[PDB]
Amino acid sequence: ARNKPLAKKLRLAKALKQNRRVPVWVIVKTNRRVLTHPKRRYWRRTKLKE
Amino acid sequence: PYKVIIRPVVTEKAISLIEKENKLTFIVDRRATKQDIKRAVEEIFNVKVEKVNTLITPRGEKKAYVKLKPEYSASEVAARLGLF
Amino acid sequence: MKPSEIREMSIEEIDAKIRELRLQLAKERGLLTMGTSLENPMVIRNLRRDIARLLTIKKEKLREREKGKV
Amino acid sequence: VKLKAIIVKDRDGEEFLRCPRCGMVFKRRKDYTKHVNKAHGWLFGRGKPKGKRLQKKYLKAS
Amino acid sequence: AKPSYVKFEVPKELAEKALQAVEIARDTGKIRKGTNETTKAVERGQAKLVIIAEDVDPEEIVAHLPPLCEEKEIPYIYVPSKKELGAAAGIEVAAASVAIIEPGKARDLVEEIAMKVKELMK
Amino acid sequence: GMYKYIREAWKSPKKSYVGELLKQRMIKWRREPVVVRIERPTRLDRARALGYQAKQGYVIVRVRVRKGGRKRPRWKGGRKPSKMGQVKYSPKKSLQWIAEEKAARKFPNLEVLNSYWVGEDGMYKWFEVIMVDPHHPVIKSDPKIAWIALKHHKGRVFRGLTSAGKKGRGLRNKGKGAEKVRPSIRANEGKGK
RNA sequence: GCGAGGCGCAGGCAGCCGUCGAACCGGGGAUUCCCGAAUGGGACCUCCCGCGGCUUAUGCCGCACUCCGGGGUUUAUCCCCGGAGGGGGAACGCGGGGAAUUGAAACAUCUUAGUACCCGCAGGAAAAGAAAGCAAAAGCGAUGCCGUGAGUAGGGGCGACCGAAAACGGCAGAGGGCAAACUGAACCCCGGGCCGACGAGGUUCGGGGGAUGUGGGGUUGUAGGGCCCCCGUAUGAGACC
RNA sequence: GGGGGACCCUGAGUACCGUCGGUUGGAUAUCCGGCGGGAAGCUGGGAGGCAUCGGCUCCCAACCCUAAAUACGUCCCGAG
Ligand SMILES: [Zn+2]
Repeated sequence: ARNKPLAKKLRLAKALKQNRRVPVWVIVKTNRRVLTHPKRRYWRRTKLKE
Repeated sequence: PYKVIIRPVVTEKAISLIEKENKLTFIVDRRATKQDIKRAVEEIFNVKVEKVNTLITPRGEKKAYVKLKPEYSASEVAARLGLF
Repeated sequence: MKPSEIREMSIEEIDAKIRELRLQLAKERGLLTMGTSLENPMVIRNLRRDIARLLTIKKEKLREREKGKV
Repeated sequence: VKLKAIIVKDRDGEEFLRCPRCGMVFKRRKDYTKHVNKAHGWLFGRGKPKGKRLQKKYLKAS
Repeated sequence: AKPSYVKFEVPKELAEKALQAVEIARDTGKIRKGTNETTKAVERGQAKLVIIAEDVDPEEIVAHLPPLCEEKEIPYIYVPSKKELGAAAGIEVAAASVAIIEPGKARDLVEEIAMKVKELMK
Repeated sequence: GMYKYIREAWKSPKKSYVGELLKQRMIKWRREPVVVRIERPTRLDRARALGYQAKQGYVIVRVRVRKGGRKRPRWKGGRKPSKMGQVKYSPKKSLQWIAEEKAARKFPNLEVLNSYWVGEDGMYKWFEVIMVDPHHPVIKSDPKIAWIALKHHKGRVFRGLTSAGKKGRGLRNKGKGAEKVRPSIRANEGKGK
């Protein structure tokens, strides 16, 4: 964990960026039809695939 | 010129660095090396670079601290870029 | 910018314009990250597509010049 | 019966001339014409078919 | 070292004389170049002398020439260099055998070669 | 011609000089690699009859194989008595076909045209394989052999389209007894062989 | 091409593009990071380290293994030019290796089954294909597919079960080339030139092959073909590029 | 383009025999493979469901290629 290969670090960065909420303006645009996406994650509960 | 520089960093830490240590903070492209960053800064801004430090943020982007020589002011370059 | 006016200028002018557009694009990205008064949110898109047009027409000129010379 | 050449492609993608009467493949037009004139020329009154069985079949058809 | 189809040892002088006879026959007579043509000439009984190469591999090409020549009463001699035999025959490629049908202006040379072959082993 | 004489000589090698020559040649060959290209064919008449020509793009390869059948690997799961045999088994492809496939493996850019027997001792068997280069302009320009240049003639030995392959598939028989051999072994439930 | 809107699923803010014809549609181009057959060398991380020419330098072009056709020499498979194979594809195809539950009311020959599955090899189809065949009052005349022959001939602890072809009626129809007899460099490929139209074709030079045979001819059954002899034909008539 | 010949050519560890294993409805008469033997070759050779002899009939292997009628549907029109 302290020492990380660059590719693994980049993959972790991509997952971190992936994890975020749905924009409120997107919710408004879809008219409360799109609220959540499958890729939400909790670090302690839902672990990364790698 | 060139594709090394993506965008200046306008954060409070960056501004403090410009004010104190004659350092400019940039977000550059990943494959760029320290020589590439130094050359890009020198050519674009017509300034002399004393040192370059680089890191890769947890978001996967490369950030460079470029410390200019005492002969040139980083505040002038920030003003030219609109950093304020 | 328009493809006709881009074709009007020479390769060296195209390279100079590409450099200026790249620098301005970096400046505008920094300004976007800094401020909130985004008067023209489409400036980034326009600059990027102008860069693409300039590079495409430069490549076209290179290829046509090579074909004509050969 | 017409004997116009049919074009085929090899592994490298070059061109061949395929006879539509027997399927033989050539790369040279001279050889294609020579084969078309020498092998199937009996169909136009120039020569006779080869083989007792083939001759019997052709006579029966005629 | 010597292939089995060679039935005797020929001196360098005799081999070079045979090569010269082949050259003169080519220039001012009739020769047959190649194993197939030489075999056909021997079978038809027209060749007055046969020249073979000592470096023919595989030797099945010329393994029948000595028995055939003995049966048909035709002198046959060996020469070391297949490529030089072909060059003397006049072609641009090596020849494994040659036959002389019309001596031309090498009649005495071929007669003496035949006599020497008879003395050696016929 | 010389071709008939070569054929007569190789009729029965033990009854001519070819016997001693083959003994010496086998002594030489036992020390050579299993697959080796050679400059010229040993049996010129056989090579010519099978389709060899003295032009660029043709290759002659000598291949050595071991005599006998095959021993099946030991079975690990339970088996009924009818399926336990290991020793008295023979390959369904002839040793000539196997040698041709070995030559094909050695040379990946060529196609196996034909093969013929060239000698055998009490342990090994030797075959000479004629192979062609489909990408050579000289080969392409020859209408006799140019058909190999077409796409659907790839891996012909592996699919069983050589003379040995046809013999193994039973395509040399017609009429009675050849009901399950056409149009293919698979097409007849793979039970005609 | 269409003709006033456009900025995906996706109904918002702001702004921009379009009548110099956008969006959109069909065709052709440009860009196309990294790994991946992955190939100059390595992978405990899809990231790194290399060697030579060109270039002022930026920055480009070459260097995997197994072979084919050439050249050089150092003879080292060492270097240079040209060209191949590698991996993928839902089902179908071709060639090999090959079980048991299960049925027989148990079970070993058998069945399951040349099946599941494994290895190898192609294409848009593949394989087969032109008789040393099929049939005998007659005869037919390449291959492939369907109907039928037929649960028949036949196999089988003659137990359970397994199991065709010919003929006949249809679809579709197509037949050709080698080895040898004989001739003997009259031949093929790569690059260049010339005449032709830029093509077909003709001719010429250099290189690589070729007498261990390039090219010409020849492909068949009471026979066919080479060679020899005799009669005539070609003036004409095809076919193809 | 036709007639005659008395000369030459027409595929070898191949066809085929014995034995062993697999496979097949192939049953003393299927096909493939291994081992040990193995010809004629045009005055020639092969097949006709046990083997051999004679007659008759039908053919010329041991080299090569071949479209259309067919199999499939990743995919595309159309239909229920
Ligand atoms: Zn044809």
